[PDB]
Amino acid sequence: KRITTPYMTKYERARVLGTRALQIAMCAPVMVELEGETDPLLIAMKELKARKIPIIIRRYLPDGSYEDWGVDELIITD
Amino acid sequence: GAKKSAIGQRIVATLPYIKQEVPIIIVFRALGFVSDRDILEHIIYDFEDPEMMEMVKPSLDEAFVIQEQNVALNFIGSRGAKPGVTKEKRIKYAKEVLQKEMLPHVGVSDFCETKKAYFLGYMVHRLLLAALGRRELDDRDHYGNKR
Amino acid sequence: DDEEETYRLWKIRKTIMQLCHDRGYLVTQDGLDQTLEEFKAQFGGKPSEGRPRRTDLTVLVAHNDDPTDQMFVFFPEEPKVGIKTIKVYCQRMQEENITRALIVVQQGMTPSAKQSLVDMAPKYILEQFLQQELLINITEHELVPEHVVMTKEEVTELLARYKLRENQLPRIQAGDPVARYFGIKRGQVVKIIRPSETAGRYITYRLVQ
Amino acid sequence: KREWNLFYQKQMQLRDPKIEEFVPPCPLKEASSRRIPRLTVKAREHCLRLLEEALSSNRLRAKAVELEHETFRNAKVANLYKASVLKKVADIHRASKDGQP
Amino acid sequence: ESRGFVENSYLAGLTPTEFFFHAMGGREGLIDTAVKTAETGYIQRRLIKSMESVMVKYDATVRNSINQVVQLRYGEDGLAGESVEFQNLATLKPSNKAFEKKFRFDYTNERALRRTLQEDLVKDVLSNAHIQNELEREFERMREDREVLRVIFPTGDSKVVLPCNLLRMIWNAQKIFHINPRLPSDLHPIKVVEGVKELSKKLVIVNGDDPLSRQAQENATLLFNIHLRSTLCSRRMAEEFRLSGEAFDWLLGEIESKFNQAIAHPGEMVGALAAQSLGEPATQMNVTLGVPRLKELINISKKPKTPSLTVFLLGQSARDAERAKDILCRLEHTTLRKVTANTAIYYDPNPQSTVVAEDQEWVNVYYEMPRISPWLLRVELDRKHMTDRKLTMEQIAEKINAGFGDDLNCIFNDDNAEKLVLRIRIMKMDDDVFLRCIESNMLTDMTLQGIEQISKVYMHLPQTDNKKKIIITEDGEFKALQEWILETDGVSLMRVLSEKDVDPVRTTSNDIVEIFTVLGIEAVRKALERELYHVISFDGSYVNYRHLALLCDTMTCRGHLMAITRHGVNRQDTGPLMKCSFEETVDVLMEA
DNA sequence: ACGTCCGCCCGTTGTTTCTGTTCTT
DNA sequence: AAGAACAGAAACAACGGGCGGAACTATGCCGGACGT
RNA sequence: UUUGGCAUAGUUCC
Repeated sequence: KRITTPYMTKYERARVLGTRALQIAMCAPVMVELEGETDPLLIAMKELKARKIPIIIRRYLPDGSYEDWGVDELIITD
Repeated sequence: GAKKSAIGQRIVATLPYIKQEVPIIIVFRALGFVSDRDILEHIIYDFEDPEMMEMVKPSLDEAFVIQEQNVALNFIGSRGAKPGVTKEKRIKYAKEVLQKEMLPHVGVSDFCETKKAYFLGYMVHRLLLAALGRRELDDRDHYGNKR
Repeated sequence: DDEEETYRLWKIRKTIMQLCHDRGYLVTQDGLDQTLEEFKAQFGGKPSEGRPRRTDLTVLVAHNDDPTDQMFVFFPEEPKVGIKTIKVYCQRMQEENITRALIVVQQGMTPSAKQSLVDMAPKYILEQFLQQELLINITEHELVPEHVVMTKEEVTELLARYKLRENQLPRIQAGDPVARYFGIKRGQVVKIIRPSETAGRYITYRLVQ
Repeated sequence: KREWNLFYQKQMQLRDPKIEEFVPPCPLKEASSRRIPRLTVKAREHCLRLLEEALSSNRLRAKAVELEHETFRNAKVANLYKASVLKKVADIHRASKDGQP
Repeated sequence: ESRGFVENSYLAGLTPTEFFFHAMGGREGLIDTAVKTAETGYIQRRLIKSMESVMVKYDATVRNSINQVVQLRYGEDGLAGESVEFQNLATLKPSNKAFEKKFRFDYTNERALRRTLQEDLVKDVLSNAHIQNELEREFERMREDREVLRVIFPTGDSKVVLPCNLLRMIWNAQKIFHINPRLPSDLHPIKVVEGVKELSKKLVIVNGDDPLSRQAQENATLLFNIHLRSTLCSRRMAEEFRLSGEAFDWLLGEIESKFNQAIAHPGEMVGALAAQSLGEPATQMNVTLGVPRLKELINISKKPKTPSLTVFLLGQSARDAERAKDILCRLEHTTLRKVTANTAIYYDPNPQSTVVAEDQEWVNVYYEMPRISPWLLRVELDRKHMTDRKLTMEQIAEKINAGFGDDLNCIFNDDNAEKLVLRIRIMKMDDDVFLRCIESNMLTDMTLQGIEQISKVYMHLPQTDNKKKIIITEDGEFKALQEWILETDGVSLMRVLSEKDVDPVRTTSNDIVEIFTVLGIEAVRKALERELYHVISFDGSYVNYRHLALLCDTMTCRGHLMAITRHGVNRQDTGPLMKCSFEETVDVLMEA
């Protein structure tokens, strides 16, 4: 039973993109076939569009509990 | 309270180098004038002004006690920068203050009382005129009042 | 004047009737709605040297959930209510087996009397209301949104639903005018229902503490 | 300040002899009643005679007693009741000057 | 010309006196520019410190750093500020007959049916009965929503701010699907009703299924659902918009998408947003308005610079000027000095031979029918002021008797004579000094009429739609009425409310502490919001209501007024490190 | 050639004052 | 019918902290006397 | 390839 919103907020999107770009720039495997791209931010955005970013977001409720949402499961608004 | 409500307004003077305020009749007596007629000659120039006379009456009602130059000087000097342990030194300090630090521009010689009394009376008279609404209060921003 | 005194007594009585109706006690429609002439006829149109003498106007009424739980509305005849007057009222309550009572004061109560009212709180509950505070009903003012006192079953359900500890709710002082109007102790939770400009309605909650 | 009321009542205690008692009678209504503050039979008969003179000058003793008893019932103390009877005598005097019955 | 009216234009030039006067005029503008800046910056800093840690949690509630609830839904509806638009409700203002004609969907005339709806649909509408029952139930729901709207919005204001622009969405649908408005459509009004009902279920602000959660969601989306039903009414769809099946489906999809996009994202710093949004207008900002008023409202003082108390009258006093002036007299303080003409203290021991020849007859009449002191206190009352307030010498005498008891004597003339005379005699402790204290007290402490601390009371007809009484006629319209409203100086709210012939509902002041101590905390919140709205909107500017609501809730969250100062900031049970950075560092750290 | 002595606002806390209670005579 | 000790609440006076944001030049000054 | 500070005055921009 998960009650938090099913959309990915702007802050979650920004942090996911930054962390994934850093991970790629630190010489890590990608989950998409780059068609000529070289910028880690561009590759991270491509992965987010493809729903292949391997991150699970841990959302802390104010009462101490938490919920784990994968990037695949969250509707990507922007 | 009842006595303050009946008195209304009183006129006091803040002499320099003195601990707190002094009623004006005390200072006038300390200058050497005893009679209310003479003090009112120094203050109210035209005696056909009953409103001015009534305005100055509560100030004279503080003269019910003090009646002499020696005791007036004692009362003035009681509140010096360093209050004395004796009385002659306090009275000498009071005379020194009234001769040296009160209105230096009028004079500092020994016989300056006859003119210091007139100028202090003029200050009180102008205060009465201001209180009666007969002259406009000054403004500090007027450039004739600057140097 | 006699007319003004009758008017003040009538207004105080009407406000107390409204207060009892809000507190859940059983006050009938005719008692709630009395015209000035009806009150004049029923209990004297002449106060000074007349039938209404700030006595016989005391109200005894039973709560809608328990006829055994009843409340008094006493009218002291003294501008400054005293320790002996409070003792007399507590004696009357003890003999009639009544737990709660209201006391409308002409001008005020001495601090000794107020402390002697506070002391017997578990034994008896008595509240002081000034004569000026009841000429109007503060609840009817348009600035005051509707207040509802919540039962301890609903408080528990609310806390469980939002997963809140009672420290985490907004607060309302026990000396608040509306809190005194509703007679609320510390630890009870009131519900505020008010219209909204951006939603159309908004329900808040306040903890009396 | 509230100190005024203490000063004032002190000065009025210092303004003692005992207050004079009421004595019963008289043509006036309820004239044996001591209930009107500072009232006496002589003050009531003086007010009734004033009302009778005004009504007779405008023109009967029943109307004079009715005006006195109404005014003694409505006024706070007998000293104000007498002043209000003299006020009603002055109003009857304006009616007679206007020629009104 | 003497007092500085420049007759010339800048092209013609200014004569020397006008030049100097113009320089004097421009100096004030330069001074105000150089002065307002620091105060505006300080106000903004205080607001930011007050609301720096208020956030939107994943619970959707609004809580501060100590997880104390400020709002159960942000902005009381749960939406984000930058996604909402101005819209009109279009079912609040119309009268009963116009409302029924515009929203009823007459299915009986059948010629309008043949003209607007298609032939295969008109037969269905005229044959079915379940369709007709649903269409009547829709209008019933709309009428109930109309009554709810009229309760929420008195004074008849249609303009409102809501997230989805339904009319522009309908226009876009018409242009996208090439709808021709001159032809009958293929949209079934039952399909319209069912589509709206199903759509309203997908617009969820409060998630849950308990009665509490369902009530919360209904309250959170009431206004928008009312607007949605009013716009997508079946008769309006059939007459005005003339949509189609696919067009209606696309419209519903777009409404869902836009509503879901216009929801506040958890993690927003709404407290800092509100601080900036309310403090940035301050740099561009007979009562006080603007920066001083904002300073007073933020740091509440018990002595406002210009306290006021607007008073509304109940009945015929509101219309007729007679009782209006009567209430004006009742509500204005007046001692004996306001009406006295002159006074004097005499020495007259003889009751008969009186020094003053005027009182002779009536003083003799008083004394002829009966110790005392020989001194006198003779006062003279000004006729103009005596007759202006509708006062009476008997009233003055009885007030004196109440104030002093029977230890005084009082004899008074009447208005018949040109000279109105009052004579007072007493029935250490010497007489002259006692009589001067009696006169002084009796002239500055008498309180003949009025309410204490109420200095001056005005009386003028309103000229604004918020200070006027607006009712609903029997035909359902809004009609504006002009009734006399008072505006006093100095505040004493409880007595004015308790006064006879004074409206106890609409009477209000502008002293926040008074509103608190008289009416509670919720009333103080509402009044504080109204005062902030007035000061902000005096300049014609607009600030979103969410920020106002957030500031007011932050100030009045803990049950007592919390001024935004060091006192209020440190009154919070927060960590010492948040307080140390604000107006007290060493003291707070050492105390902790 | 170094080393010794000499201009405005308003929240706290104090001081002082003014009534109420209870016991005793 | 009177008197005293104690205690709760309040009016006035004195005290202390608080008062915009950035940025760029320049100029004066950082203790004094002494002789064994 | 290494780092003085305190005060006062003037000026720029809202």
